[PDB]
Amino acid sequence: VHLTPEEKSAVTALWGKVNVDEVGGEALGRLLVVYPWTQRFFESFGDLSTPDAVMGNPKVKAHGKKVLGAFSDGLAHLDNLKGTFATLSELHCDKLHVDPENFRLLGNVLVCVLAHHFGKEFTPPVQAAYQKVVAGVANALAHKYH
Amino acid sequence: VHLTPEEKSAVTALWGKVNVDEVGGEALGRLLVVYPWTQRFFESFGDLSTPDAVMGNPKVKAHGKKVLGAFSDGLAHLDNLKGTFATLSELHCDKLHVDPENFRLLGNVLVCVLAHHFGKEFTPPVQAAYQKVVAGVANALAHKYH
Amino acid sequence: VLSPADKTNVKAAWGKVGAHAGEYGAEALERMFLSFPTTKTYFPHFDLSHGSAQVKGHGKKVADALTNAVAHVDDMPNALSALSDLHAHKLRVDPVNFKLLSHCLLVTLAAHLPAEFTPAVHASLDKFLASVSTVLTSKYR
Amino acid sequence: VLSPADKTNVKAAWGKVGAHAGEYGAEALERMFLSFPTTKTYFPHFDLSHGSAQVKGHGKKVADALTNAVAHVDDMPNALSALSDLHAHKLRVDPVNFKLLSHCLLVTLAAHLPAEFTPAVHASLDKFLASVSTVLTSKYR
Ligand code: HNI
Ligand code: HNI
Ligand code: HNI
Ligand code: HNI
Repeated sequence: VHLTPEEKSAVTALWGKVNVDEVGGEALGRLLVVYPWTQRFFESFGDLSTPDAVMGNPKVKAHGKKVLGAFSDGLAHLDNLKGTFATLSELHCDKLHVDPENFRLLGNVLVCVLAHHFGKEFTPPVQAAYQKVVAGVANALAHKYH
Repeated sequence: VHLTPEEKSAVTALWGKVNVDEVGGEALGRLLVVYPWTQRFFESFGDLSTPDAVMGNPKVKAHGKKVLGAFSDGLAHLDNLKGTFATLSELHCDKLHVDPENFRLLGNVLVCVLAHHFGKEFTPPVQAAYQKVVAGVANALAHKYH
Repeated sequence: VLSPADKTNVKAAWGKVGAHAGEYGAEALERMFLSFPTTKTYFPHFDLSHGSAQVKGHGKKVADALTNAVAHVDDMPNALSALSDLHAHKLRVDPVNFKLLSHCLLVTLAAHLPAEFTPAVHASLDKFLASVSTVLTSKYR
Repeated sequence: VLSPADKTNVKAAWGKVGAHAGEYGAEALERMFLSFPTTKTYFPHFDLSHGSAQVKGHGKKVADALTNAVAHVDDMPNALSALSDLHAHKLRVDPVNFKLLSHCLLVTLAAHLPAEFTPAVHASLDKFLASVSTVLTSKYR
């Protein structure tokens, strides 16, 4: 599951250029547009009836900031993702009742958003490193389910 | 995975009653019957034309016995499945070129075979312990892929 | 595609199941909750205690839907239309979980059908359950 | 099922890919081999490293098949009939891998189509690639 030192440097380098609040809203929004059954967790967020209604939804945007904020913090602990996300794992299981498959879907959407934003800079090896990361984060968030 | 002492006991107890030869032949055979694209690895085994030919094939039976034999040995390393299957992981990756998804398919077929044989004795908690085992083995065999 | 041979295998197997269907549905759910605990995330509103009457009730609903699917195996998309609507627009269970329940139904049938659970019937049952799952997720997006 | 809007979106986006189809197919394959090394098990006879003539050639074939699918978007099971035969009876790639290539195709399109890869078009492309994948595995058993 682990990245080479070259990959860790690649992840950190690209992430330094990422507006986490913005990419967070974009990623969560695209999750809800591309896989609309994931809207099941966000009835309280209001209008989710169109792609624009989802992407521009202020509550979707706000939650995206929160989610990718936690994701961002975890990038400082690539050697201990399970420990890092243990309490969020427990919370998403016990309180939020979120199927961990959703973490995998979000990871893939985030990779697409990074590709969209960075273009050719999101090279195949940079993608490979980020695939290791999102798989690791999704597995870590899944780890304390019971 | 991490098995509880209670589950480790249940796994070892049921397995003490398993005819590895029959169950191995049955498991590999049903894999080839239920998911027939898996026959792609066994052209040299000869006749795989019909279910009866698959199940009754001597090389299918023999290979099933060998495979389940290694599976059996792995049950002595439940807290270090990745360590014990590391050699076979590299072998299946580099020499045999076997998609690890096949390990998961075989694992589920094996569970069905065990249920078919043991009937009501294959209780829901016993199944849950064996699902941990077959997932752990599949993941261990996949772990050294590159 | 379910072959004519698949359909005969399914009808015969489920015919043997008979009035045990509801029971086997509940057993499959219990096996699923224990073997694949993430599936419990869809039932936080349920009583999941041992022998839960609520789980048993749900097992009967799942089984009755399958019994109807078997009876209309030639035209399952139409027979399961209302249920497919509910799954797509309300329940919204992630598609990966249908494979987990299908597996647990297969294990349940295997444990209760020592004679009927032949390799061929096993294959047909798996195709059938996958086909039902496909219909139930067909309107998701 | 692909909606009228899906088909409009897919035709527009793939049209904008245009002459780059082969290039993008090969890039998607490379992204897949690097991101998901298990997929390399299906190409033991290939040079899989960057600048591979075999991967470039295969990328062209994959892309051309997608172009045909787009041209026959309302009849893909028949337009891709020979190819689905080949996959079911010879190649026999496990179904899980089609999602991996589909994802890498999306990433490739996103990296090359800044203006075109909107959330709605992203959704339509994902549905389209899943539909093609379903056709290619439809004769497996
Ligand atoms: C599709 C569903 C879904 C996904 C994919 C997801 C993915 C993630 C990921 C993946 C990288 C991370 C790091 C993350 C982090 C967080 N989520 Ni998730 N969450 C999801 C559904 C939720 C919901 C629902 C809440 C509560 C929202 C609310 O209404 O307050 C939530 C709340 C949080 C919170 C706030 C905790 C609290 O309220 O105490 C954090 C932090 N999360 N979420
Ligand atoms: C679908 C294909 C497939 C699956 C699911 C599978 C699953 C497994 C599992 C799962 C628990 C185990 C423990 C296992 C163990 C083994 N395999 Ni598998 N293998 C598979 C395809 C092969 C092939 C192919 C060979 C070589 C064939 C031969 O010539 O014997 C093989 C050879 C072996 C050998 C012999 C090694 C040697 O000769 O040095 C062992 C041991 N294995 N295989
Ligand atoms: C893991 C989650 C999950 C899976 C895989 C699944 C798969 C299936 C399958 C697959 C073969 C069938 C035939 C089936 C049938 C049904 N489900 Ni499922 N359901 C699931 C979670 C639910 C939930 C949750 C409900 C709502 C139950 C309630 O009472 O709130 C539900 C409700 C139903 C109902 C009740 C409809 C109604 O009341 O009008 C039927 C019938 N189903 N479900
Ligand atoms: C991970 C493995 C894998 C995947 C996901 C996959 C998915 C796809 C998809 C999905 C959208 C498409 C449109 C597609 C199209 C094609 N593939 Ni794929 N193929 C795959 C592995 C192969 C292999 C292996 C070959 C044989 C290539 C060779 O040259 O030996 C192949 C050959 C082809 C050919 C050449 C046919 C011929 O020679 O007559 C086409 C066209 N394909 N493949």
